[PDB]
Amino acid sequence: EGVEITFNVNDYDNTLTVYTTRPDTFMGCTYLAVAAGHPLAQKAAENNPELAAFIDECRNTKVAEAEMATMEKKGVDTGFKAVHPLTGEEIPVWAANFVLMEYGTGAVMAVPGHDQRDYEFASKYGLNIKPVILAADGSEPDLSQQALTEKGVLFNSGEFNGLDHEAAFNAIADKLTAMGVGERKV
Repeated sequence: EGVEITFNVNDYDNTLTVYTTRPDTFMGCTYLAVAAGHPLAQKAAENNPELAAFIDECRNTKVAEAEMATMEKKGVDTGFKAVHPLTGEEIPVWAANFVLMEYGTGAVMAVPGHDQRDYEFASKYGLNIKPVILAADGSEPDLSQQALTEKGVLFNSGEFNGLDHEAAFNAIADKLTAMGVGERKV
């Protein structure tokens, strides 16, 4: 089971939609990443020559999902800001080479504290790494070297603090659904 989540973007006529099987980590989302070929990336390329160059480079490189663990991850800040719907804070939207258009929306929500691929991209570009899952012994996670991917009790997640994995999964999915910006997928 998973959740589709929709974000509004400042100064942009459309929304961004993301799919996640880890909605329990949602309060740790610190940026969004879109494919080189995403409409928002092309829109931003109009007033950004670095992005234009990045997009052309990605055009040549066909990256396969399964070969990505091995590939050099690359991205460019689009300068667009998405609003995190539960937090109300602006987060940057990056174009990245590892996000594809073929399967899915061409946009991902990044949680570098709790997703290893996200951790590596955020470390490389100096993006925020925000912890929202406690280590299994109940301590703050050690994020100094890598992401903590184990399901656990939430902290630093406002109203969802103290909830275990299944409770948090459901509570955040329900919150987003009631707000009209989330949809559970079978």
